[PDB]
Amino acid sequence: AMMNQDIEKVLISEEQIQEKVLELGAIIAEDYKNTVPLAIGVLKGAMPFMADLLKRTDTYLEMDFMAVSSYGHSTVSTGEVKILKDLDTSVEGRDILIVEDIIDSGLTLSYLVDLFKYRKAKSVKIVTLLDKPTGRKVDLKADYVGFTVPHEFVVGYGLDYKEQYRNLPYVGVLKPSVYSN
Amino acid sequence: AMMNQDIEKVLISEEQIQEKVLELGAIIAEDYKNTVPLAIGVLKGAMPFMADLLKRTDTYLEMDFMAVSSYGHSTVSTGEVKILKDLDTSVEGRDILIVEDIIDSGLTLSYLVDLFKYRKAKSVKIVTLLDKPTGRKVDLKADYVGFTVPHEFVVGYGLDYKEQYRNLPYVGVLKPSVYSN
Amino acid sequence: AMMNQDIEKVLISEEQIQEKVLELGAIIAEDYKNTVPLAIGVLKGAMPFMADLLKRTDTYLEMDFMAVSSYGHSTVSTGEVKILKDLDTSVEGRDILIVEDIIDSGLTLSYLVDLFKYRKAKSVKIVTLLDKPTGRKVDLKADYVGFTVPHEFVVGYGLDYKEQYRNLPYVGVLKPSVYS
Amino acid sequence: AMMNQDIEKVLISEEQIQEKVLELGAIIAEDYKNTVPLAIGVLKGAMPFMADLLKRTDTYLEMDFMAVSSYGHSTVSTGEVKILKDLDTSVEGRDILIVEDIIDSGLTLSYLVDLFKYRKAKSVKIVTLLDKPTGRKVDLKADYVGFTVPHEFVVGYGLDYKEQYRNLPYVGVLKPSVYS
Repeated sequence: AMMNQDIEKVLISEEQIQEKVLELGAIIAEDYKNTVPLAIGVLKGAMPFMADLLKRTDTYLEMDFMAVSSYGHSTVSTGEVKILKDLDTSVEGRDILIVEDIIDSGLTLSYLVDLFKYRKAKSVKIVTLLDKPTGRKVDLKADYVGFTVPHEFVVGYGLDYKEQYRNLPYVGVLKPSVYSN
Repeated sequence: AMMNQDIEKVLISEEQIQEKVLELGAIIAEDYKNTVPLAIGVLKGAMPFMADLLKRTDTYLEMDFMAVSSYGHSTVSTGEVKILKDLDTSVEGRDILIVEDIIDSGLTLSYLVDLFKYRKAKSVKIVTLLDKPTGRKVDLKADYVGFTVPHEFVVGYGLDYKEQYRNLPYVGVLKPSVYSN
Repeated sequence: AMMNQDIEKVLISEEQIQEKVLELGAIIAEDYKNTVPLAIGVLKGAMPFMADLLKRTDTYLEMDFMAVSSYGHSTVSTGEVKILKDLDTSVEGRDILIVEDIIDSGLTLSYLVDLFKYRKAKSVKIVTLLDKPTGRKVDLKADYVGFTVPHEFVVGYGLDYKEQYRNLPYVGVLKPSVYS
Repeated sequence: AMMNQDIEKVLISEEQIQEKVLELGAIIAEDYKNTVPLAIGVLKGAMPFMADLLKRTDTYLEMDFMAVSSYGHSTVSTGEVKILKDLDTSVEGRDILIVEDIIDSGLTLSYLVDLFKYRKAKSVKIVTLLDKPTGRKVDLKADYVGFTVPHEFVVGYGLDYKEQYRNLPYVGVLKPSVYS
């Protein structure tokens, strides 16, 4: 109730998230019943969603994580990013499931998707909590989507504003007074 | 593919975890009243606990993550580990909170604690879900402890056996038959 | 105990190496006269050759380095490796010159070449000091080659055996008694 | 358009460097004859000096490298840096020799030195080609030094301006027109 002061609107409630997580986890568990997928999230934003989704995914799976950084101009036009932490294990022959917080332009995510394909993954799919198709600067459709949202000015449940608000249990929109700081 | 069938005992149930998470989160929010701490998790095991704990910690805070790997013999004796992913931001002058899944020998965690102190952190504290004090090979006491356990043969809620079972919503103990595989 | 006592014979002497780096540097300086290329070395073995080669290439260029680790089976069969140190700058649109100590199997090197192509490099070329065509496990030809050699268990000038001998100023054949 | 056009003066010729490098190699070879040291370079500037120095050090040794990034304020005030590539092996008990191109403020080098001590290195020593001891922002004395130099804006032999000039075989003073 302390950080809710700064939230103008609760876009996706905790109750909604946990309901959708249960639905998606069961779907994913059924689709991957015949393989042991490698579920990977990109730090930092996807961590809260990845924790909830996977522990409601009742099937055998492995986890891993990547960390990336922007190259600046090149990242905004092509999605190319600097690998700060590569996967612990090889991608070849694995069924990859990328767990993402939001897809807006989709440039960086497309860059990583096709990188894993270059590394000869058996398959690559995406489950994203939020989808903003309005902002696509490349053709990328997620295979599982939690909620479609109109804009990217969202915080909470992993999403930050200047590294804060990631620890909200829901997705919200900040009061404009926050952007003045 | 219900994973419960491999579990011999639910050591710490999901209900217990969420109960303890609410307790700790409120204690931590009060203790870090007058600062913006940097909450740090070491991949991979602390990810589910860090997600739950921080979203029940009603205060301003920043998140970050580290990745480390064993050097072999040296890691088992001194706790020295290879840094694969360093913190995104500097440690100097920050109040560091390390979120851990379990403390057993405590060597690697003690190595990281005194590394942050070498990097001139203002303070360094530890919250761990599980504590196995009978395994200490070094003097190290966590400042926040979820539960005390007798041994380290546990899986679930981030903890793995051969990279599996991290996605259980609870902490359990495997049937011996799975050790035979 | 000295390192030369472990060398059976010299394959390429220091003098011959410096003659070759002088030749290669002049060619590279000519081919890259109208661009600022990104000369990339993969640690650790390419470091001695990359140092000597580039200070004999009288032209504007920039350096960078990558560090990688093996994934085990995938690395030995497809060349896929774990990136520990990615380039400090974006590959898009750059003329990449990979500086290599030796091309034997060529798997990992080919993986990195087509990785830079996936990252939309303007061009990707390789200069290697040594070339063992007999070792290939993938089709890969260097653009600049110092020496083509038959199979010998060589060390020196960046090439190691168990992390030692990299600091020899020449390339020598290791005594079989060392690597039984 | 050639690089020497941008050089106002040659501060340390290639001949001078190699004579001193030869001299440093023999001292280090003697001092470390009874141990296998871990020679560490921090990318990228130390690479040309490290290559020449180590191939003039006739003794058994291993090489490794570290890659670091600046954190901004903390780096220029305490030397704390972001580890991108850590060492490939444990520091505990090793005799560490850090090969450096130049020590000016010494902040980051001092941070890494005491990091290796915290990691229980048996010994940590430094060999630098150049030393500006008047630029120190921390008490740091190099164990081996090539040339002691006043305050100049130098490039070459690993030292860059905006990632260029690293491949000069000599150390030169950059024309003021260039960097302005």
